Formats: sequence, structure tokens, C-alpha cells
Amino acid sequence: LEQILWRVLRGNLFFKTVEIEQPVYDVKTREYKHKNAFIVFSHGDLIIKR
Amino acid sequence: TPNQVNDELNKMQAFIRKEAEEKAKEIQLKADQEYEIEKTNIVRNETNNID
Amino acid sequence: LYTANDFILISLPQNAQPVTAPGSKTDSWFNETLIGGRAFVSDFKIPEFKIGSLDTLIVESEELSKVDNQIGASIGKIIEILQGLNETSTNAYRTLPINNMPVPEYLENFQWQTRKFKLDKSIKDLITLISNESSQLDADVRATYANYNSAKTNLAAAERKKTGDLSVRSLHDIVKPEDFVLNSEHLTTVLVAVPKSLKSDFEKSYETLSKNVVPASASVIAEDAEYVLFNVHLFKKNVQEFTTAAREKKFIPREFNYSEELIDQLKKEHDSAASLEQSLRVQLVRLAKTAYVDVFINWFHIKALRVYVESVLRYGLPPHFNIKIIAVPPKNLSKCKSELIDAFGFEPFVMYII
Repeated sequence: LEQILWRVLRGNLFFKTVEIEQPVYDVKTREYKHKNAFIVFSHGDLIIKR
Repeated sequence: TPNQVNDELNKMQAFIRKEAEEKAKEIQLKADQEYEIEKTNIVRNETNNID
Repeated sequence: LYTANDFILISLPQNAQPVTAPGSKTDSWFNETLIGGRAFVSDFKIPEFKIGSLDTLIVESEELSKVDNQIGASIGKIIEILQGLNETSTNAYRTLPINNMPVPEYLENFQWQTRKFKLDKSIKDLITLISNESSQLDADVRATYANYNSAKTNLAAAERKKTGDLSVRSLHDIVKPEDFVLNSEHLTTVLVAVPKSLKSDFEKSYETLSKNVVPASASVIAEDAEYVLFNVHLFKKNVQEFTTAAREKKFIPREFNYSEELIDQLKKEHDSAASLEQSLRVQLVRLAKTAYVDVFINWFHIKALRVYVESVLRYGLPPHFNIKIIAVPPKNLSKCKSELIDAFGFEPFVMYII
């Protein structure tokens, strides 16, 4: 996801990855996997929508 | 390694600041033009009403 | 110069330093590496002062990439069309002159985004103007291709209709009297068929006419298929008997109208086909000569806009970047890709083009 973000949004966009202590079950995957936070900040409404 | 992230954040902040300054300057120019237009309109209306 | 082959453009921050080697000067380091690639590099100044919003910048960059792809496709199509008439040297107009100069001369001091065309308008306005110019050039190319196709079809029809082996021969080589020129009703007669390859066979076919009208035996002598090709008498008052004069013996009649007006019209049609072929060839050559400048400049302007957008994205702010030349000999095509990636210690580079 980070590589895709830095490619499509070639400009500068900060990231705030934070690790989750325990896995959370997924609906389609039917399994609990370790997750991380996807906090991201950028300017421009169109950029936010993208 | 944090130097690159700091530089990227600085570039993003500079781009945002430039966008804000450009928007503010455009708003200021539009407001000056509208002030001239409104002054002309008010002068015309006051001349029509008083005369 | 050795720049006749493909060229790879690139840009980098003007405040940067070489990363592949710790060179003191980026230009000197590039010259040393380009010496390894046997290439020549020079600065190119193609700026665009207007700067939009970050989201606007991303949208403009994506649109510029799409427009550059479309313009390059159009340029390749134009080059292929020019090569089709065998007028573009070096295959698909690789060495075709641009701005009354070769490609290295045209790109020596390129300012495709400069000059009167979009002097200081907005980047979106410049993109729209470039797209409109590309669309107009594409429409002109399509019109030229359609004209060439129509002229070629006319030439093919003119060549095919002059055979006469199993059809009506050329009116210029044909004989008018008694061959549907007059020869109508009871005044005179006209016939045409291909019964075998002998007069007796033609007489064998003509005997089946029952001598209703034009009892004269059919005479067939021509080079058509080294066989029978006749201009014989069979009056229209006996059209059924005229047909039976060839149908019974399987002569496969090929009669047609060949009056004076018809022959003149056929000659005019052949001359018109030839003249249309020549004129369409001249028009296509002129259009390709114009297009090798126009569509190339449109694609170059789209690429310059994309490069400027990438450089802005590669720096953010303040707007400042250095653009390098693209010329490179074909031998170093792969090596330059490695060396440039080696020096781009930050495509991952600030810019890259083919």
C-alpha cells in the first residue's frame, strides 16, 4: 500500500503506521491476521478521494 | 533516514503554503476589483437617489 | 553526434549531486558516465511558470501522461503512413527532418512549451490546446489516409477493368461502331461472348441464335485469355436470340454498353483515377512532411508538460529542477538505463522518458 501510494501520489504524503496487538478476523478470508493502522494525511480534496 | 521524511514533509508543507498564498492573493485581487465595482455601483445609486 | 537512434530524457533537482559516483559536479559526472556510454548531453530550458494545486498537479500529470501516450501513438501512425509511400527515410521517419533540420538539431535547444503557443496561460489551458492541436493533426492524417485509400481503390479498379479476359475490355482499346454505339433496335447489332477459342466454335455458338436477327456468324479474335473475345452482331430486337447465341455453347457472354458517351466516360474515369492517385500521393507527402513537425511537436509538448509535472512532484516546492539532454547511441541503450538508475539514488528517478 505504501509503495502504491508513493507511486500514484508521487508527491510527498506522510504515513502513520501503527501495529495492532492481536489479529482480527476477516469476513471473506475467514481468518484473523495481524493488522496495522493506515493513518495518512495529504492536501487536496481530489487527492483525498483518490 | 529521518532526514528524507523530514524533507518530504517540508516539501508538502511548502506546497500547501504556496497554494494557500496563491488562493489568498487571488481572493485579495478579486476583493479589490469587487470593491471598485461596488464603489462605482454605490456612487451611481447615490447620485441617482440624491439628484 | 551519433544521436540518430533513440534518445532517453531525464530530469533531476538542480541542487542534487551524483549518487553512482561521488563526483564533485553533476554535469561533469554525467559527462564522464556519458563518455562510458559514448553519449552527448546538454541542458534544455523548457519551463512553465504557472503552478497549480497538489491535487490539480496530480490530475494534470495523469492527463498529461494519457495525452502524451495518445500523441505518441498518433506520431507513430503518421511515421508509418509516411513510410508507406516510401517517402520517409530510415523506416518510420526516424531521420525525417523537423523544423528544416534533423532531429538532433530540432532537439538541440528545444522549447516545445515556449513561444507564442501557450506563452503564459494555465497548465490546464496548455494541455487543452495541445490536445486540440493533436486532434486536428490526427483528423488531417485520417483524411490523408482515406484519400490515399480511395485513390488506390480507383487505380486498382482502372487496372482491373482493362483486362478483358472475361469481361468488357478498356473502352480505349475497344471499337465503338456495332458495339452498342448506335447498333440499337433494328438499325444495327452488337454482341460479345467467349465461345472456346476458334471461329467455328463461335460459329457453333452463333448457330444457336436461330437467325432471328443479325444472322451474320460471330467472329471472335483477341488476346483475351488466348481465347474467344468477340464484337459480333446480335440485334436488340432479338435479345433473347442474342443471349441464346452464346448461352447454348457456354460462351459466357460479356457484352456491355460501349457507346461514344460511354467510351468517353470510361476514358475520363481512368484519367481521373490516375490523376487522383497522383494528387493524393502528393497531398499525403505534403501532409506527412507537415505532420512530422506538427504531431512531433505536439507529442514533445505533452512530454515536456509531463516532465515539468514530474519535476514539480519530485521537488514539491520551491519549483526548481534541472533537465538533461536525451541523446544516446543505441549501443549504450541498456547501459544508460543502469547508469542513470545508479546515479538516481533517491521510474524512481525524478524524470525519465524514451
